[PDB]
Amino acid sequence: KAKVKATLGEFDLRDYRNVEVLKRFLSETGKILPRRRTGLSAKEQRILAKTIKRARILGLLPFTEKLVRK
Amino acid sequence: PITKEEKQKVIQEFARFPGDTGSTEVQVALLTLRINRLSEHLKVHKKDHHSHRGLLMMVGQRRRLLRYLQREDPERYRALIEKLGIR
Amino acid sequence: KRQVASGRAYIHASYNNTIVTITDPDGNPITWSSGGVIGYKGSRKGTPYAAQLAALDAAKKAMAYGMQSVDVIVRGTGAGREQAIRALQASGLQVKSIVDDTPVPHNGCRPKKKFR
Amino acid sequence: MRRYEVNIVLNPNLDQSQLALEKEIIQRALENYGARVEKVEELGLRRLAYPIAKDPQGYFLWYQVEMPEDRVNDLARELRIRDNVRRVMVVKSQEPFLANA
RNA sequence: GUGGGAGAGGGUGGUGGAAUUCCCGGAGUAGCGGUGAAAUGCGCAGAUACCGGGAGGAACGCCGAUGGCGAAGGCAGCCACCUGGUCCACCCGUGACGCUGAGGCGCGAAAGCGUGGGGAGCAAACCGGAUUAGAUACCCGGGUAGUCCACGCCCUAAACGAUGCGCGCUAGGUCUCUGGGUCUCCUGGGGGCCGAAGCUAACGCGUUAAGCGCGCCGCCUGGGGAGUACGGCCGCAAGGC
Ligand SMILES: [Mg+2]
Ligand SMILES: [Mg+2]
Ligand SMILES: [Mg+2]
Ligand SMILES: [Mg+2]
Ligand SMILES: [Mg+2]
Ligand SMILES: [Mg+2]
Ligand SMILES: [Mg+2]
Ligand SMILES: [Mg+2]
Ligand SMILES: [Mg+2]
Ligand SMILES: [Mg+2]
Ligand SMILES: [Mg+2]
Ligand SMILES: [Mg+2]
Ligand SMILES: [Mg+2]
Ligand SMILES: [Mg+2]
Ligand SMILES: [Mg+2]
Ligand SMILES: [Mg+2]
Ligand SMILES: [Mg+2]
Ligand SMILES: [Mg+2]
Ligand SMILES: [Mg+2]
Ligand SMILES: [Mg+2]
Ligand SMILES: [Mg+2]
Ligand SMILES: [Mg+2]
Ligand SMILES: [Mg+2]
Ligand SMILES: [Mg+2]
Ligand SMILES: [Mg+2]
Ligand SMILES: [Mg+2]
Ligand SMILES: [Mg+2]
Ligand SMILES: [Mg+2]
Ligand SMILES: [Mg+2]
Ligand SMILES: [Mg+2]
Ligand SMILES: [Mg+2]
Ligand SMILES: [Mg+2]
Ligand SMILES: [Mg+2]
Ligand SMILES: [Mg+2]
Ligand SMILES: [Mg+2]
Ligand SMILES: [Mg+2]
Ligand SMILES: [Mg+2]
Ligand SMILES: [Mg+2]
Ligand SMILES: [Mg+2]
Ligand SMILES: [Mg+2]
Ligand SMILES: [Mg+2]
Ligand SMILES: [Mg+2]
Ligand SMILES: [Mg+2]
Repeated sequence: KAKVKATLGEFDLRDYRNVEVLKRFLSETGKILPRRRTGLSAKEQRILAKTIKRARILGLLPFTEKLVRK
Repeated sequence: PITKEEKQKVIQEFARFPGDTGSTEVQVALLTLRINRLSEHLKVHKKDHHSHRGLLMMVGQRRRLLRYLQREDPERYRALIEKLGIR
Repeated sequence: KRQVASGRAYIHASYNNTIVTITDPDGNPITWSSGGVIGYKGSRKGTPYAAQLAALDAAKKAMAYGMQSVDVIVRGTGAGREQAIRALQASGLQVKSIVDDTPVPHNGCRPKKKFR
Repeated sequence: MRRYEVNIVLNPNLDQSQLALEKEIIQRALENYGARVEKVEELGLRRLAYPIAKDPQGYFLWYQVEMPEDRVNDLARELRIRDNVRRVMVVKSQEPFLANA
């Protein structure tokens, strides 16, 4: 039950190109994770949103995936 | 949009003496330049009102300083106008 | 006469009815069942019981076609969405995977008054 | 002029005559619309996240530019016109904000 | 002025995915939908559920907050361009250039009008279905204007913090957005919650006053009659003041 930016390197938050990092901020479902679990800051958060959504358009990250088990 | 040395060339032209960034001349010009660009974009984009509010305020400020200069040294006021094509 | 034996089971639940569909692994369906299919008629169709007897019926038809191992897709919410699951469980088919697919829009359409 | 990153994704399936060719055409569009080139990072095949033009994947390249900020819009429309360019995203350059950094 | 920020502030073009509808195709039957339960409705001219492809409109899930921006109305996909406001630091320039503002002029949610487009979903009016004193109102099925866009009118509202704008002064505490610092913290702007003094009819307000003060504008002077009548002005009208 821990936080993302906690265990993760020291990284570009403006990167739309870099998936290997950004995937880590999304749900199983395509969803961007709430701060409660990204460990971010209000500004940190906003930039993460935009960089995801850009990334999404480029086909690098999913707009949605599907829930497994349940 | 207004940039650094675009703005500088105006401050040069209007500074009442070397290094003056602040005088009634410099403000009224710099401003007037700024208006002119604006009323230019507002000739297209008619439908953009919020900026036009801006420009009302901008012109207001100009005529304020202007009225002031006119009160103090008339010679310099005529001067500012004969430069700028105003009033 | 078919020869299928491995494939998808799409449960689709609503607050009104519940409907199962069994299908070849490229998704062309094979048989299906629902609440009105097995006996029930009214409100009755959106009970969990019906969800069961449905999920069951559809499975024993897949058996008839040769079916065994099956990956489940669930769409919807409702009374006995889990019933069609738990029915498909001990259905005699053995369930490879359970996925939840219920489509949500990314906010596009005006919904009708009972829904806002 | 401002500093941008033009992003181009193409359909992978091309032969080399075809790939070299669409890349060339891109070059002549960039050249023509006023754009200077600075850097090029061409990453090629990445499996996409969701299908784009029925394709599971895409052929990526990236171009850092400095170009008249008037013309970016048209240079975009001309990039896109070619059929086999699947997606094009031009973005202004921001410097590299890094957190937990 | 220089140097830095944050932001659904505004305008124009472009583009992305989910969903709904519809059209084509495959597989596939006997129902589906819907309710408190029903029925109308749709379905053997093959529906529903499932897969693939296409067409088109409209809205932008998660992020999202008890957040941000705007003078107000209001503003949420992403990109680009075109712009407005505003905060901070440096203490550089001008030298009272200030505040308010009757009238004017502009903006002004929704609905409404005009002329053109567009029209997927919803949907006044309307057409139908069971509730069952009874709809003909609440529930269900259709459905037109309209909601969408361009240009032009309309000018209202619980347009609300029911709290006009500026400035100075008067304990703190706590959560928070965004700057600067030598960054157990402090300093500047925003947004909240408790609460000194004080205020208040009470409720409550209390450095985001409803406290202490000054400037300026708007407004008030039982209830019904009545936002009526009459008159003017505005408006294509509806109707507004
Ligand atoms: Mg039912
Ligand atoms: Mg500055
Ligand atoms: Mg904006
Ligand atoms: Mg905008
Ligand atoms: Mg069909
Ligand atoms: Mg029947
Ligand atoms: Mg019939
Ligand atoms: Mg018929
Ligand atoms: Mg389809
Ligand atoms: Mg059509
Ligand atoms: Mg939310
Ligand atoms: Mg409001
Ligand atoms: Mg700006
Ligand atoms: Mg000084
Ligand atoms: Mg001096
Ligand atoms: Mg004023
Ligand atoms: Mg008056
Ligand atoms: Mg006035
Ligand atoms: Mg209006
Ligand atoms: Mg309207
Ligand atoms: Mg009418
Ligand atoms: Mg009209
Ligand atoms: Mg019309
Ligand atoms: Mg109705
Ligand atoms: Mg009746
Ligand atoms: Mg309808
Ligand atoms: Mg209110
Ligand atoms: Mg007010
Ligand atoms: Mg406080
Ligand atoms: Mg701070
Ligand atoms: Mg700091
Ligand atoms: Mg504060
Ligand atoms: Mg209090
Ligand atoms: Mg007291
Ligand atoms: Mg009390
Ligand atoms: Mg005060
Ligand atoms: Mg008071
Ligand atoms: Mg009286
Ligand atoms: Mg009236
Ligand atoms: Mg009279
Ligand atoms: Mg009259
Ligand atoms: Mg008349
Ligand atoms: Mg009326």
